Amino acid sequence: QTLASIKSDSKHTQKVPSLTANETGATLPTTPSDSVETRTTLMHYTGSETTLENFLG
Amino acid sequence: QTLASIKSDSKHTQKVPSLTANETGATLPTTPSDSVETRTTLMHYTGSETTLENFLGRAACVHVVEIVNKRPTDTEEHRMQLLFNNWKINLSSLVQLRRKLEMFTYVRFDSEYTIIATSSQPNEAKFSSNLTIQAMFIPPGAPNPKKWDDYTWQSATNPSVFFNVGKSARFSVPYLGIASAYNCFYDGYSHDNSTTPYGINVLNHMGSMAFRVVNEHDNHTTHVKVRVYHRAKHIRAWVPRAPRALEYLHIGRTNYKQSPQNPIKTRKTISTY
Amino acid sequence: QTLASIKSDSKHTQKVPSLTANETGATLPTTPSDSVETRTTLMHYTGSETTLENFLGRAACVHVVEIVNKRPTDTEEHRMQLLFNNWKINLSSLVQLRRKLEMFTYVRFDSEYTIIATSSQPNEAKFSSNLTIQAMFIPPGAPNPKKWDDYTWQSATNPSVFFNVGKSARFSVPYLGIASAYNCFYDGYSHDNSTTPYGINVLNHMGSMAFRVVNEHDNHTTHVKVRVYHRAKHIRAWVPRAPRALEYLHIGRTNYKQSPQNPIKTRKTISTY
Amino acid sequence: INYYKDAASSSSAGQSFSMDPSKFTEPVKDIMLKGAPALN
Amino acid sequence: INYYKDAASSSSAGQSFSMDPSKFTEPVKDIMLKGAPALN
Amino acid sequence: INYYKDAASSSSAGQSFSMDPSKFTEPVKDIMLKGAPALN
Amino acid sequence: GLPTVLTPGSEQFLTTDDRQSPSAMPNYEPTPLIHIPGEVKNLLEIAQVDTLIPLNNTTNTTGLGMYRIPLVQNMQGEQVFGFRLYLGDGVLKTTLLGELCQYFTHWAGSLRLSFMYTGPALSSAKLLIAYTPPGAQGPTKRKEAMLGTHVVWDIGLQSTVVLNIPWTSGVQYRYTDPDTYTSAGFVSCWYQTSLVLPPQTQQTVYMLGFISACPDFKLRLMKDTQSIHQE
Amino acid sequence: GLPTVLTPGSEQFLTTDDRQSPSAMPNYEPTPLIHIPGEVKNLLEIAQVDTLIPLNNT
Amino acid sequence: GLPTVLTPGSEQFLTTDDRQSPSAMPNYEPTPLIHIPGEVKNLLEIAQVDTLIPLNNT
Amino acid sequence: GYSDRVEQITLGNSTITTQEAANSIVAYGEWPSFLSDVDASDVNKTTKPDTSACRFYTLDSKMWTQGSKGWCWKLPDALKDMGIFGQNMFFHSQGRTGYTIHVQCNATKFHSGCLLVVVIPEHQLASAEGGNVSVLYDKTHPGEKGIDLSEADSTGPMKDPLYMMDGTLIGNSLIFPHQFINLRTNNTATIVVPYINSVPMDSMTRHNNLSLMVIPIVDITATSGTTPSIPVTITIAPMFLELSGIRSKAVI
Repeated sequence: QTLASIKSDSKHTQKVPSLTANETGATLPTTPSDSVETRTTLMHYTGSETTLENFLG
Repeated sequence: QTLASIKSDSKHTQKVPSLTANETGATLPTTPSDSVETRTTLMHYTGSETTLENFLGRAACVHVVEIVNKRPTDTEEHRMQLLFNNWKINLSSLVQLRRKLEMFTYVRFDSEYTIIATSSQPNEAKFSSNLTIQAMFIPPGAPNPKKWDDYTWQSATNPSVFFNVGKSARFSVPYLGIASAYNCFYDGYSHDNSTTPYGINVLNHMGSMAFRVVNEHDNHTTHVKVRVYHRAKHIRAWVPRAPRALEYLHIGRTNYKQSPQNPIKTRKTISTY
Repeated sequence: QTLASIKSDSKHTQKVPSLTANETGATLPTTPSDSVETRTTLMHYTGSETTLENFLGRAACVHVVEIVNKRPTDTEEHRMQLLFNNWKINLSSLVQLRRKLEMFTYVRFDSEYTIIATSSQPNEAKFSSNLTIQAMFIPPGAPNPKKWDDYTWQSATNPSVFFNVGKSARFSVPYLGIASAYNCFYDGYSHDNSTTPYGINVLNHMGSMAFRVVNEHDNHTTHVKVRVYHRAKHIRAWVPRAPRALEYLHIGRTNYKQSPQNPIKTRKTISTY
Repeated sequence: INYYKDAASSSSAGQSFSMDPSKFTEPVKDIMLKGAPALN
Repeated sequence: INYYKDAASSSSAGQSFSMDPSKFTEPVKDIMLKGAPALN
Repeated sequence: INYYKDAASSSSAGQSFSMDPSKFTEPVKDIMLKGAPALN
Repeated sequence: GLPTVLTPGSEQFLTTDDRQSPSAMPNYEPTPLIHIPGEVKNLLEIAQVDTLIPLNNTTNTTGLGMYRIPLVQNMQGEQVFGFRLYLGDGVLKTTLLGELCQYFTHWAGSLRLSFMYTGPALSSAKLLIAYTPPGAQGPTKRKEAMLGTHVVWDIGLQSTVVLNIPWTSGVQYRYTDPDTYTSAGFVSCWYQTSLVLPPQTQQTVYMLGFISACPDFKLRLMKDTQSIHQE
Repeated sequence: GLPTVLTPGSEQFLTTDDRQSPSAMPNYEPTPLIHIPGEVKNLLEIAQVDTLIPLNNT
Repeated sequence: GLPTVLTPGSEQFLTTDDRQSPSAMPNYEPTPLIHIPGEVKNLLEIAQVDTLIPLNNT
Repeated sequence: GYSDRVEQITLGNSTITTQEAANSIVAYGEWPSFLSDVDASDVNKTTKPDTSACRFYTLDSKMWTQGSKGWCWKLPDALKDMGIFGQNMFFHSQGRTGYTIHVQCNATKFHSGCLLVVVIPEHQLASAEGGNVSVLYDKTHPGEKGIDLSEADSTGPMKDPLYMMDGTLIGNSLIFPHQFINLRTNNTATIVVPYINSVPMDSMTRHNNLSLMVIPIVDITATSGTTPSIPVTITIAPMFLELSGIRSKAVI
C-alpha cells in the first residue's frame, strides 16, 4: 500500500510550497503536509472505481 | 476430534472449582467433571452451524413493494399511483432479520440480493403478461425519478437490474461503509442541536432502490409485488448484545410501547415445576 | 468374476450337507453342488441392483398438499381456506415408501426432496397464471404461520424454497437424528404414564413444511397441488425385519383391521399344482 | 466433480460392498457346514 | 472456481475459526480457575 | 477463459494503470514544486 | 456450444443456498477494516456468558423481582425453588442462552447454573441445589432431591456456587422446544440447613440465579424463534 | 459466458436419477453414528435367510 | 449432456455486469491506433486539475 | 503476598485505593491504546493530552435508597465539564479514548443488596413517549447529572430498569462488560474499556460511545433500623486520549 500522508512536523523555512503562480497553468501537487502538521496514514485505495474503464463501462 | 468430557473420579480436595464470585464479571469455564464423576467422551461436533457466517448467512425477506402497469393519470404523481415505487434501503423493516442483526453492535458484510416479482390481475384482464421489471439503485445524492418513464431510468451510472415477472434477479453488493462496520445502533445525533433526530437513522444512508414496470400500458391494470431478499456474506461482527425482548415499533428506533407486555411468562409459584 | 457353481461329480460319502437342523436357527449355506451333479459356471452378476442404496435410493411420492390463490375470507382461518397448508413431515403417509422403509428397524440417510407444483383452474378463469410457490421448513419449536401473509414467511432463519408452478425445486437435507438412526418402530412411550401415546409417533419430530402461493389474489381462484417426492442418499440400515402383510390404517401405527383379510391365497388342496 | 460442500449435497455414491449374510444366516455360535450333524 | 473478480461476488467461504470465549467470559484482569478463591 | 476469437467479444479486462496527472497538472516546461518561486 | 442438461431445481430460489453472483458495483473498494474490540466468530462464544434467570416469575411479581430468589428465616428442608428444565421455554425462555437456543431445533451438552448470594455479610446458610434427570417427577421433598445430581452450597466468603448439569441423556440431542420425549428433567433448590441472620434480625434475603452454556454445549439446526412477531 | 446447448430432457424429473443438489441446511453436523448390530448392505443378504412356506394354504 | 443447474438471476439483465459475448462482426480489423496526446486513465487524474470556483454566486 | 481484593490504580496525578474489590475487567479482553498508523484516516497530527486529561474525575454522588431504580451516565458526555478533558471535547473535531470506570459503594456487614454495573456501547435509548418519538439532545446529554431512572420525565427516555431503556431485558445485559457490587463482599467495581467504534476517531459532542448503567438488582437493606441510604460514587478517567482537528470552541 501507499501513504496518503507522511508525518510532518512544524516547519520554519525558506521553502514555501504554499506559494505559487497559477498563471503558469500548472497545478503543482501539494499535500496536507505542506500546510499543516500531519500524522502518517495509508490510502487503503486503488482508484479502481474511478478508472475510465469502469466509468464508461 | 476433541473431548466433551474427561474421565474424572471422586475428589476430596482443597481446590474448589464449584465456588467462585460472579461479582468479578467472570464466567470462568467449568465442566461436568468439576461437579460430578464422569465418563470420557467425544464432542463429535465442530460448531459449524453456530458460526456467525451461517447464522446471518441465510437469505431473509427484507422488503416488499408494489408497482402496477396502469395508464398514467394526469392528476397524480407516478408515486401516488404505483407506477413507480422507491424503497429506502433498510434491513430493519422486517423484524426477524432486524433482530438477528441487532444482536451485534457493529456488523460488516457484503450483501447478496435476490429480487422476485409476482404479478396478479384482480381485474377483468383477458390475458396474463410476463412484465419486465426494472430495479435501479439510487445512491445518496443520485436523481430520484419523478415519472415512471423519466430520464433517470436511463441508468447511465446507476446500477440497474432487469428481470421478468416469474423470474428473479441476483447480485452482490460490497460493504458500503462509509465506516469500517455498519452500525446497528447509534447513541447520538447527526450534529450538535437540540432538535436533531436521534438514533441509527442518522447513519442509514444506503440510498434507495427504485422499481418500475418497464412495459408500456396494457389494456388492463396489472399489479406486481416485488419481494427483496437479503443474504449477508463474509460476515464479521463485533460487540454482541442482548436481543430485544419487546415488540418493535418503528424503523431505526429502539422505542417500545408505553405499557409493554412483560416477555416473561408467569407461574403460580417459584416452586412450580 | 466368481463362480455360481463348481463342477461336482457323484458322491458317496459320510458328509451330508443335505441334512441339518433348522432348530439351531442357522440357515447354513448350501449349493446345488450339494444336492446334484453340476457344471461349472459364472455368476455374471454383482448384486448392484439389490444394494440397499439402490433399493431405497429411488424417489417416491411422499405427500400431496393443496393450496389456492383466493381472496381471504374474514370468517375463516387461512388453513381452513387453503391459502396455506402446513404438512407435518412423515414418510409413512404414502404407504409404498412406508413398506420399503419398514423393512428395516433403524434407518439412516440423507434426504433429497423434489417438490413439484401443478395448477388448475376449475372455474371461469380467463387466463392461466404461473404462480410462485413458497415452501418453508419449520423445525420443531419454530413459529407456525397463522396467515398466508404472516411475518413468519420472512424465513429469517427457516430454510425456504421458491419455485414456479410447472417448475420444480430440489434440495438436500442431512440426516436430522436426533439419534444415530431413524426409528421405523418404537416399542415405547414418550414417558412413564398410562395414557401416553404409544409408538413411533413419539419420536417423529421432523417438523413441518409450509406451503404458500406467494402471489397476491388474482380475479379468480386457482388451485395448486404440490407433490413432494423423497429420495434417500447414503443409506444405511440395521436389523431387517419382515415386511408388513396387512393393509395400513394410520400413520405411525402398526394397527390393522379387527377382521383382516388373510394375505395368503388358498387352493383346493395341498396337492394342487 | 463435487459442487457443494455439505456431504448431504453429494451424489448417492457409489461404493459397493461385499456381502456378509453370516450375520443373518449363521449367528449360531461355533458351527460350520462340515456335513457334520448339526446337533452333535 | 471463482467466476467473478469482485470479492463481493465470491461465495460465502468457508474458513472456520477456533473459538475464543475468553473475550466475553474471562475479561477479568489476571485470574484463572485454579479452584482458588475468586476474590483472594 | 475466453470463448470467442474476436477481441471485441472479450470481457472488459482488467488491467489497471498507474496515474499520470502530470499531463494535465504539470504540462509547464521545466518546473518543479521545490518551494521555489514559481516565476523566478 | 457444449451440450448441457437441466435438472430439477433449475431456477429455484433456495434461501439457504450459496452461489457466486455478479457484483452490482464493479471495482468498488470497501472501507478498510480497523481493529474493533469484541469480535464474534461463533454464537457458542456468547452462549457461554452468564445471564440472569427470571426464576421468580411468579404471578404478581414485577420489575426486577423476577430475578430475585427469596430466602428466609427458619426454613429447613423446604423448597427454595424449582422448575422444569426447558431450554427454549420455562424460566429460561428469556435468558441469553434461551434466546440463542430458540434459534436452534436441537441442543446437546451440559448447562451451568450459578447462584449469587446477596444477603448480609454476617448471614449464613446452606443450600442444596439439585438436578433430577428425566424419568421422574418432582422432587417434592428434599429426600427425593438428594437422590439426584446435587451440590451443597456453603454460603460463606465466596458468594457464588456453580452447578454443572451433566448431559444425562440416552439421546444424543434434545429438542430446544418443549417435548415430552426429550425432556431434560427438573432443577430444584432446598434449604440444607436454614437461613440464619444476626440475632433479632427478621428479613428476606435474596440470591441471583445465572445460566450459561458449558464448553461442551452444542446446537445443531437453525430455525426461526417464536419470541418475535410483526404486523 | 460459455456458450451452451440444452438437450431433450432438460428440466425433466426422473425418479431414478442421481444428481448433486444444494443443501437446505448449510454446515449442519449429523449425529455421530454408533455401532448398531445387524447392518444390511444388500437385500440378497436377507434373501438367504430361511422363512416358512404357507404350503398348506388350503 | 452435462447435468447443470440454473440459479436465481438466470437471464437477468444487470447493467453493471461483465460477460463475454458473440461478436456481430467476425474477423473485423479495427483502425490502428495512433498516438493521440492527452490520454486519460483515471478520473482522478482530472480531479487534480485546478478549476475556478463561482464563489461570488450572489 | 497480595490479594486480588486489594488494589491501587494510579493514573496521571490521581490514585484510587481499594481494599474490597473484585478483580477489574478489561472489556473484551483488550486494553485501551493509541490509534495505529494503519487504522488512521486522519492526516492531522493528533494531540495526546496525557496526564492533563487522563486522570480520575469524580461525578457527584447519588444516593441509593430503597425504591431507587438506578442511574445512567453517558461517556464522554459525563465528563464534558471536567476541567481539561472537558474543554478538549469542545476544541477538537474528533477524538478517541478508552476509560477506566470505578463505581464505589460503601456498606457494613449488616447491609445487603447488589448493584449491577454495566457498560453498554452505543446504547440507543428508547423515548419515554414511545411511538416514533426521538430523544432530544438535552436528555441524552445531562453531563454529570446523569439520568436518574427513579425520576419521571415525559420527554426523557424510558425509565423502567427491567428493560435497559431499549426494550431489551436487563437479565441479558450481562453480555456486556459488567461487574457487580455485592455489598456482601466487594464494595466497588472497576471496568476498563477500550475505544469502541466503527470509526477510528469521532465527535466528542454529537455522539456518545459508552453508556454506564448502575442498577440496584437487589434493593439496599440493613438487618435493622430505618431505610438505609448509601451514596454511590463514580469515578472515571480517560485512558488514552487522542484528539484531532482543533477549531473554535464548539457551542451547543
